[PDB]
Amino acid sequence: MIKLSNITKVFHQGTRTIQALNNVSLHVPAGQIYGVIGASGAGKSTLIRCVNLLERPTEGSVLVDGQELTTLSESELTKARRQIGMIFQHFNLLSSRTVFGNVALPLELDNTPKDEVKRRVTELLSLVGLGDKHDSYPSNLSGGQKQRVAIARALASNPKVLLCDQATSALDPATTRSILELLKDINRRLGLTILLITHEMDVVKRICDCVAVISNGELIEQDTVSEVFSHPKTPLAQKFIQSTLHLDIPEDYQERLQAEPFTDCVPMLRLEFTGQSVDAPLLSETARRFNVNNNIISAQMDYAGGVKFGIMLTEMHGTQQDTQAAIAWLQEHHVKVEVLGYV
Amino acid sequence: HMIKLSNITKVFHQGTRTIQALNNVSLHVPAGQIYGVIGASGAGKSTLIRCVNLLERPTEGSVLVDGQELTTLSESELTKARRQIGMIFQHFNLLSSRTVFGNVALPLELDNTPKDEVKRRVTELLSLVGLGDKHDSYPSNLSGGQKQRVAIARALASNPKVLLCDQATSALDPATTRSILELLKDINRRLGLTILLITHEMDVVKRICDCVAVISNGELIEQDTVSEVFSHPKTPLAQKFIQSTLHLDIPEDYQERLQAEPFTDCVPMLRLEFTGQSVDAPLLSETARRFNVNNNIISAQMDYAGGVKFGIMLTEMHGTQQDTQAAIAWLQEHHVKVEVLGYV
Amino acid sequence: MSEPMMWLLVRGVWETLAMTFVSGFFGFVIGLPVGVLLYVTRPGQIIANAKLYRTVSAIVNIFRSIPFIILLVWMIPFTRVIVGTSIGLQAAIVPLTVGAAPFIARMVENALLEIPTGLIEASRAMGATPMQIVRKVLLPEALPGLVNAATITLITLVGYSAMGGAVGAGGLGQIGYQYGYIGYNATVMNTVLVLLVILVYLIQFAGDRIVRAVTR
Amino acid sequence: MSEPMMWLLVRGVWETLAMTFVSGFFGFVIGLPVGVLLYVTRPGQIIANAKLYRTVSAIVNIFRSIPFIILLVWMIPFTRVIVGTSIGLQAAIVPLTVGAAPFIARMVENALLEIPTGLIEASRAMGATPMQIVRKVLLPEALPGLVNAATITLITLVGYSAMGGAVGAGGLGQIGYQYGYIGYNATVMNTVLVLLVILVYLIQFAGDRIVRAVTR
Ligand SMILES: Nc1ncnc2c1ncn2[C@@H]1O[C@H](COP(=O)(O)OP(=O)(O)O)[C@@H](O)[C@H]1O
Ligand SMILES: Nc1ncnc2c1ncn2[C@@H]1O[C@H](COP(=O)(O)OP(=O)(O)O)[C@@H](O)[C@H]1O
Repeated sequence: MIKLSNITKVFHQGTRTIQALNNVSLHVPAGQIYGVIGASGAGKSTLIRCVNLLERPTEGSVLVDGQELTTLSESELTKARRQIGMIFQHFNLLSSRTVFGNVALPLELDNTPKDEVKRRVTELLSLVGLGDKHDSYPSNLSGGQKQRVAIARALASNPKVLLCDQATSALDPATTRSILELLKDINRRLGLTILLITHEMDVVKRICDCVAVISNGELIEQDTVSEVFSHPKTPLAQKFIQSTLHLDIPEDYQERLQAEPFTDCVPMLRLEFTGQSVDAPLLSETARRFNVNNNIISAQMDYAGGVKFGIMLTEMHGTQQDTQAAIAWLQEHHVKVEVLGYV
Repeated sequence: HMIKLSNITKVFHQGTRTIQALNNVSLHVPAGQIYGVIGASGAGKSTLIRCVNLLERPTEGSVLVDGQELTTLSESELTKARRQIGMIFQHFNLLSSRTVFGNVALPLELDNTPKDEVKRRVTELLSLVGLGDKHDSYPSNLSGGQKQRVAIARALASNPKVLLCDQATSALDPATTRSILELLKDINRRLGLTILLITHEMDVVKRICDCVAVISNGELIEQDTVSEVFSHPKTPLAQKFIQSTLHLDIPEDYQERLQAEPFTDCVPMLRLEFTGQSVDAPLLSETARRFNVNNNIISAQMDYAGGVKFGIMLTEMHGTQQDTQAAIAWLQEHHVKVEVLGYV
Repeated sequence: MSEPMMWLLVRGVWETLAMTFVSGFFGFVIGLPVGVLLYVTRPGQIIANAKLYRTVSAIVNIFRSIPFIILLVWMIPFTRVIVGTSIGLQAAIVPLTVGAAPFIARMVENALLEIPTGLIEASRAMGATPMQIVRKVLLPEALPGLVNAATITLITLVGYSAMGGAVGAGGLGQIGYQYGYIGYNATVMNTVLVLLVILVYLIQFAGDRIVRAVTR
Repeated sequence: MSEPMMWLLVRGVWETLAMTFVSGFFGFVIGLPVGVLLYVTRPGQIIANAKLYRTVSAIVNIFRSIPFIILLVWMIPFTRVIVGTSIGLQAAIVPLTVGAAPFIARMVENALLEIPTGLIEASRAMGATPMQIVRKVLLPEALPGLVNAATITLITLVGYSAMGGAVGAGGLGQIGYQYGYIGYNATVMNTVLVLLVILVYLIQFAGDRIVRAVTR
C-alpha cells in the first residue's frame, strides 16, 4: 500500500538545519500492521505525516495504492486523503459534536445523502462498540472511548490505510490492550493496511507484523518483529528489548564485578534463549550433567510475533573443567553465552 | 523517637458524601532514620504527611516531633516548630521570581536573620546539593533535578531536625530519582537528618528507607522494617508492591493458561520467595540433581532492601508427581517460601 | 414621579437597547469576519500571511486605542455624511459600531486561538477545505467563547451607549446627563443608575447562562 | 493653530497625565488590598470565608457594572462634599478612582489566581505568616500580572478621564468636547485625537517594557 522512497525532510526553523528524516525508504505490504519505533525527535512524527502529506518532504517519493501523492491538485489530494484514515495521541474530536456526529464529519465534508451517513456511521459504531454511546459527547467519554470514536471516524471514507500517531501514547495499559486488539481485528477482518509509530516497544510487539527502527531521521533496521526481538541487529534495538524484558543487574554487583578472573571466582553470564531453547530444561540439565550451580540474578521471558525469547543473568558455580563444559554444551544447544565478568 | 504519630484520624466533608482520609494511623520515626509510607493513589499519603506539619488538622490523634506536641499549639509556636521540619514537594514549589540563591534564603528571611549568615548558610547548602555553580540562575532555567536540589537546600535552610518528602521524586526520570534519593541518603547519614517519606513507588522505599509503612485506604496494613517487609512480606498488597519494584511480568499468555484447577499433563506454576540465607544458596541447581526435577524459570529477580538480599522467581516445575512433591518440600526446608499459583 | 417624565425615561430604556444591540449586531458583522481573518492568517495557521496579519492587526489596534468619546466626536462629520444626522440613535450606532468592531475581532481571534490545533490536523487529513475548517470545525468549537465575547461586547456597549448622552445620542445616558449633570433630580439619577446596573446583569445573566448551555 | 491653543493643549496633555496617573495610584492603593483580600477568602485559601467573599465580590461587581460617566454624574454630590468642588482637575480624581477600584481589585485577584497553590503550601511549611506570604511570596509572583493590570488600568483611565471632559474634568477630554463638538476646529480635534492615541501607545509600550523585564 505504502511505498516511501529515499524520503528526506529538513525544517526551515531558527537559522538551524535539523534532519527530521534523512534518506528514508519504506515499503508496507498491503494487508499488514507495520510499526515504526524510535526516540523523541527521532523523526517518526515527521514521517507518518509524509504519507498523507500533512508534512511535505523536501525530497523523496510517496505513493499510496500505486498513486504518487507528491505532485497533486489540492482538490485531488482531498480525494487522495479519502483512502488514508488517521488517528492521534490526543484524540482530536470536536467537543461540540456527539459520538455519532463526530464520526459523520468526514462524510459531511465530501457530501453524502442523509441516510447514507446514518447507515455508515451507525455501522462503524457497532464495529467499535460505541453503538451504545451514540448520543454522548466527548466530555463524557474515556480516552479509549474517544480513541474508538477516532477509529470509526477514520474508516468513514472506507480507506485502504490507517495511520497511527502514538495512538496509545496516553492510555490505560488495559485499554491500550483493547484498542490494539481492535486495530488488529480490523487488520484480520477488513484487510486494512496499518502503519504506526511509537516510542513504546510493547505496542510494537502486540500488533506488528514488521518493524522499522529509526534514529537521526533514518531508520537503520527494517525486518519482522520476530527477527528484531529475538535477533536484534543494532545495540539500540537490543536496548529497546531491554525495555520490554526488564533486566536489572542489581547495583551491589557492578562494584562487586571483576573485569578478569581472580582467585576463587565464578563467572557471570548473559544467557540469551530463542524459540524452542526457551521451553528447554537447559539449565536444569547442566545441574546434573556438568555438576554446576546456576544462580539466577535476573531472568525475563517474552513472546514477540509467534516466537518466544528470553534473557537471563546468572552465576555459574563449578570447576574450570565443569563450567567450561556446561557453557559449551549450552552453546551447542544454541543458548548464546556471554561472559560478563566475575564475582 | 524523633517524630510520633498516634491514632491519627482525619475526615473530610467535600460533598453530600463524607470520605475518611485516615483511620487510627500510628507510626514512630526513630531519630536518624529514613521512614517510608507507600500506597495506592488515594490511600491518604498526602494527608498523612501533611498532619506531621499540621498543614492538615488531624480530626483526632497525636502529632509529636522532637518530643514537642503540635496538634494543640499556638500559631506563633507552629512557626518555630516549622523551623525544625523541612519539606519538599513533587511539584518543586520554587518562586519563579527569585534566584536559586534567594529561593533558598526566603525561609531565613521569615524570621529576621542578618544578611551575613544568609550569604553564608546559603552558599554552604548549595555546595551541599551541588548547585554552587548556579547561584544566579532562575528556576525556569533549571532542569527537574536541579529544582529539587534547590528545594532540598531550601528546606534544610533552618537546619531542621526533620525532613518531610511529599512524592518528592515522583516527577523526575529514573536516572535522576536515583541521584536525588542518594543525595537525600547522604544528608541522612552525614548530618543524621530524620526523614519521613511518601511514595507510590516501592523503588523509592527499597533504595533509601530503613523503615516502611504500607498504607491502604487510610489504614496501615503492614508496619515492619524494610528488611522485614521485602523479606517475608506479611500482606498480599505488600507482595504486590514488592513484586512490582523488581519488574516481574507474567505474560498474558501464561495467566490465560494458568488455572487453579489441576489437569492431566500439567505442571505447577509457582512463585518463590528467597531471603538472604537462601538467595546465594544453589537450591534450584541442587534440586534438579537430587529430585530429578526440571526447573523452568518464567522470570526472576534478586535485589537488596535495607542491607539485605532477597528475590523472587516465577517458575514451572517439571517432574514426577512424587519428585515434584519432594523437591518443593526440600526448598521449604531451606527457607524458600513456595507458593503454587496453579497448574499448566 | 411625573407620569410625563417616567415615559420619556422609559423611552430611554428603549434607547439604550436599540443602541446596544444594533451596534453589537453590526459590530460582529464586521468583527467576526475580521477576527477569523486575523486568526487564520497568524504564522502557524491556515492562510498565514505575516505581512497581511501585520497590517490588519495594526488597523485593529489603532482603532482600539482611540477612547470612545474621542472617536464619537471625531466621527461626527462622517456619522453625518452617512446618516445625514448627528443627534439621535440611528446616527449614534455608527460610532458605536466602529467602537465595537476592532474590539470584537481581537476577541474572535483570541477565541479561535482557544481551540486545540490538530483538530485542524485531524481535520486536514479528512480532505477538509480551509472554508470547511472554519465553518465545520473552528467556529462551532469556539462558540462558548463567541457567546462570552458578545456578553462582553454588549455590556461594554451599554456604557459606550451612555457616553453618547453628553454628545446627545439620546439614551438613558442622556437622561442621566441632562438631569444628573444639570438638573440633579435625585429620583431620576437614582433610577437611571439602577436601571442600567439592572441592564448589565440581564445582559450577562442571559449570556452567562446561554454559554453554560452551549458548552458540550 | 493659534498659539494660545498650543499652550492650552499642553495643559490638557498634563491635566490628562495628571488625572490618569493619580487616579491610577489611588485606585491601586484601594483595589490592591481589595483584590488580595478577595483572593484569600475563596474556598480553600488561607482564610476561607464563603460569605465575606460573596459580599465583597457582589459590590465590586455592582461598582464595576456602573458605566463610568453615570458613575461620575451620580457622584457629583459626593465630590463636592469631599473636595468642596464638582469642577476641575482634582475633582475628577474622586469618581475617576472610584471607577478604577473594581477593575483593579478583580484583576489583582485574577493575577493572584495564576500562582500555583503549592507555593502557599511551601510557605506555610517554612513557618511563614499570612502577611509574610503576601508581600514575600504572592505579590512578587504576580508582579508581571500586576504590572500588566497597571498598564491596562492607566489606559482605561485615559478614556475615563477623557469622558470626564464632557463633565468638566478639564484635560485633553475637555478640549476635544469643546472644539470637536460644541463648536468645531478641524485642526484642534485632530491633534486631540493624535495626542490621545500616542499617550496610549506610550502607556502600552512602556508597560510591556516593564513586564518583559520580569524574570521568566
Ligand atoms: N513543524 C515543525 N517545524 C520545525 N521543527 C519541527 C517540526 N516538526 C518537528 N520538528 C523538529 O524536527 C524533529 C522531527 O522529529 P519528529 O517527527 O517530531 O519525531 P518524534 O515523533 O520522534 O518527535 C523533532 O526533533 C522536532 O523538534
Ligand atoms: N482537601 C481535600 N478535600 C476533599 N477530599 C480530600 C482532600 N484531601 C484528600 N481528600 C480525599 O481523601 C483521600 C486522601 O488521599 P491523599 O491525601 O490525596 O493521599 P494519596 O497520596 O494516598 O492520594 C483522597 O483520595 C481524596 O479523595
